[PDB]
Amino acid sequence: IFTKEDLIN
Amino acid sequence: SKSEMRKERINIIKNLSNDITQLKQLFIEKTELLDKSSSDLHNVVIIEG
Repeated sequence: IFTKEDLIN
Repeated sequence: SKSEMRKERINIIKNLSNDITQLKQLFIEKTELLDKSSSDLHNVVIIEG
């Protein structure tokens, strides 16, 4: 599912 | 005797279940921590551009 490294990028 | 023998059976089975509980808790915990590091590893990748 959704990850925090998405938000990091 | 046999009443308290059965209670101490329950106690040693409880100790064994505590050992299994240690197994489950700590190993599933560190395994999911490995999975967190895996998503750090296998799911933070740069290839394309």
